Amino acid sequence: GLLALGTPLQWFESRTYNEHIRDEGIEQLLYIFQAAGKRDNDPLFWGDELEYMVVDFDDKERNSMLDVCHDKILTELNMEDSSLCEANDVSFHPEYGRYMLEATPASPYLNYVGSYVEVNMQKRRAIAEYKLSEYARQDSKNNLHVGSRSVPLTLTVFPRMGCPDFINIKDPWNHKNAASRSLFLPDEVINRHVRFPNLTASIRTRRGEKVCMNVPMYKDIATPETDDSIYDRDWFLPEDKEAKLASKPGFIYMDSMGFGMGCSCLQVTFQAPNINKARYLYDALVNFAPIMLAFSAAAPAFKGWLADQDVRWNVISGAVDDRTPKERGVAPLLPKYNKNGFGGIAKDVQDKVLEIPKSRYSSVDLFLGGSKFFNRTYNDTNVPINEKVLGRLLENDKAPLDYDLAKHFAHLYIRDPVSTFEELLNQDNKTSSNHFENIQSTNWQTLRFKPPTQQATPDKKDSPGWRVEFRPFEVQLLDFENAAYSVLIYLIVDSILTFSDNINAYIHMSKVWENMKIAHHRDAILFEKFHWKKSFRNDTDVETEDYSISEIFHNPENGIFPQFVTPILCQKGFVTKDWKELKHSSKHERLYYYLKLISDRASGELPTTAKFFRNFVLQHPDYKHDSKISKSINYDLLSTCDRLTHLDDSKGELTSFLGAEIAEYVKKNKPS
Ligand SMILES: N[C@@H](CCC(=O)N[C@@H](CS)C(=O)NCC(=O)O)C(=O)O
Repeated sequence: GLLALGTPLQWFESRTYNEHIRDEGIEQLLYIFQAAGKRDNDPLFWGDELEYMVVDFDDKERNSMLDVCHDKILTELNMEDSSLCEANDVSFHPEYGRYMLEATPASPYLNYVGSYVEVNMQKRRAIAEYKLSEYARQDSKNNLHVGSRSVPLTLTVFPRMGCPDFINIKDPWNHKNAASRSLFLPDEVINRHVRFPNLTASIRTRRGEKVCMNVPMYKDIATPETDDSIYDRDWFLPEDKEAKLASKPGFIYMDSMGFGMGCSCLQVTFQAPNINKARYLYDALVNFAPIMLAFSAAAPAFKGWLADQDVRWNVISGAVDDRTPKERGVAPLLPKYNKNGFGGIAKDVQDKVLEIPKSRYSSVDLFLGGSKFFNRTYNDTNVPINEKVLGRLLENDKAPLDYDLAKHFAHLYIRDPVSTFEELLNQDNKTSSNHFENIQSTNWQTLRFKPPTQQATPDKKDSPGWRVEFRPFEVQLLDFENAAYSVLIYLIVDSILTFSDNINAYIHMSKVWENMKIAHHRDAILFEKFHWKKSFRNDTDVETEDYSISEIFHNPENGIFPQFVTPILCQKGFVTKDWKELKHSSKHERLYYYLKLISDRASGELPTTAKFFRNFVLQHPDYKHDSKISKSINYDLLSTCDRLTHLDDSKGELTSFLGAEIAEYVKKNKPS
């Protein structure tokens, strides 16, 4: 569906409600516990979300741009084409990008659904393409977008974001971009739902400096010493003068929310049998996140530069980092504007400000605990909390919480609201969870623990229960890939839920955070090592050693395959002892190829999308050995991507990306 309409409050106007919003949200959370805390036997309903970028291929000029003009597609698919969607069990939603689409199945899958995930993804893609060709026909007859061809591509990152000629709008700088005030992204990159410009404005104002994300540059033989795309400008104060102080030699400089939230990923949500199992699951997935981040890398470039990392994560992390310099333990870049480092924080609350170590978009901070292997000492990192929120979740007449669970909520609640409508200031806290969602939904982490609504009382069997979202996977080009990774997480989750008495996955959170930095490094999948529990079938044992991705997927003692995937496939009867027996299964041949794709990438036999893009740029005739992605490199790159997305081996590129065996396999067999 669409986000329903409202008037956003600008930050200066909204900040005087921070405490009102937090208070009432907590009350709502208490009502939700009171009402749904006792749900049980909830079934394993689950679903993926994909995010797409509509690219306008201008073949005559050899230029691929983001198409910021067919954005009505999201309204049409939710009005007069909504019946197309439902008949097809798909659903479409807006995302940050004006050029982005988000789409999910219309109903959750129930337990194992084989190839249906891929089938449902393809339908999402076909309905998008269909709508695009309808616009192409209308456009033609009104002489609009001549020589343009729009295609939706599931790219993690647009390699030419905020570079010249990257959006299909003539002369986008002939007016100002008051929302982001970016040097590089005109505000037309932003979806027109008021929420998105608003979040963009509030975070910038609250911070009192532009968001800033410095990404190490790939260091090739002729690479400039600095990011020579930086220029000086005079539209905005303090912002146009920040760049020279915020940038750093040998780093791509990014300065706007759309560089981050203008990226795409694959997200998967699961419903646990009840809250306790949801905690158990969420805790167990914590260290899988850095690992699947590295394993799925798809983002080797930003703002036109080959980067020295392969994932989006830290970029999205900085793109919505509302921490004032005081909050980050640092001097403002421009002290006469950012007054004492408190940016836009109210004068009457500066005394209560905290040094906070991590962006509101960052890895899980705390295990929730509550299961037999948990021990509070595994939460061994710096996690500031809202003491007031802790107190009240601890001591209240609706649903008093255990201290570990109270601490998680208390940590999420150290942030202010960054987007609030005036209509909605006063809600009925027994029926509404909108204020809790304000803060829940703007703490973006590697997982999300999702309480349900106050309507989900245990007798409502069909309501959503307690859920866990697995958020780190970079999105891939092919529906085949994205289905594989969706099923991978599915099997891992099912393994975790079926074997809960036996699987102890606890490790010290600090190792996980370290894992999150390693997962960024260029070619991490191919040689880096990550702290990984040495055994799972083992009460009290929280020892790790350092293992490559290959070992992490394949070690008998503690690998993803022999300890998660294979065991659940045995017990469901898909195989008698090994995941590879599936090559010969009648019912399950496709599951073998998903797993083989996963196994082969985890061991370096086949390349990540990030790798394949890095190679392509490096081996391009026009590449100038300087790390720059030209209009023309970007065009062929995305043309390749387009063919790949479509299983088109006419140039041997699918065979080069997937290898012969999988390439033939997917060309010769549609999902059913
Ligand atoms: N594109 C993001 C995931 C999607 C996301 O976090 N979207 C933001 C956009 S502001 C959001 O909060 N979406 C839900 C909403 O806007 O209500 C990623 O790769 O992590």
